[PDB]
Amino acid sequence: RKLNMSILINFLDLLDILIRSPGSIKREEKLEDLKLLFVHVHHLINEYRPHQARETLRVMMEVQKRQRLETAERFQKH
Amino acid sequence: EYIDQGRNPQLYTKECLERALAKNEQVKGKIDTMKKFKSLLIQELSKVFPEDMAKYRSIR
Amino acid sequence: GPFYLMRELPGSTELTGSTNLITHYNLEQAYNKFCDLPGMIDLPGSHDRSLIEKPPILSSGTMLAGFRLHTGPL
Repeated sequence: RKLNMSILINFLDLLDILIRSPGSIKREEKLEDLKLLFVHVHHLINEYRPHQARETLRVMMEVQKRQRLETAERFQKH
Repeated sequence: EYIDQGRNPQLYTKECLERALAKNEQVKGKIDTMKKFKSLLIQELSKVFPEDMAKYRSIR
Repeated sequence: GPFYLMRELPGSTELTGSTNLITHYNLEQAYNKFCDLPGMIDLPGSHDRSLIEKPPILSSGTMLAGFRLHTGPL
């Protein structure tokens, strides 16, 4: 939530820092800075996937028990 | 090569002045278009986060 | 509170391309004047190897000489 405002404000600050100083070197560090920010969002977002991956595992264990009971009861009925 | 044809340099200076003025006018046009685009995008999305716009206006 | 990696924007109006560069560079009156010299040259003389002179310019004993060469009057 904090990173989003910063990249956006920088985008807006990079828009007018060109006019405030065209020949200044800091514009390419801002792009790089922008690139660094891009490296960060993807890096931070990827944090969720391992936890997400773990959740997928539980249903497989869970669904079979939901399936095995049905087979046993059906067999008993037959 | 301008002297080779034979002509006073006043016309050449006039042409240089008019082409530099044309370049200045198109630069002014692109500057004012990006400025008004910035202004319209700022005022268009003033409601997304009032505190962010307040801080932006304060810092300027 | 503060956003990440805020910094100071440059001096409010330094030298840009949004100024009138000519009027700042004191060249206004020449333009306001300006906006053939062969003809200008022509007024002084008659009209205005002209093929040869250009080639010579592309790359880039007065008393004794007179005595040496004599030209028949008729």
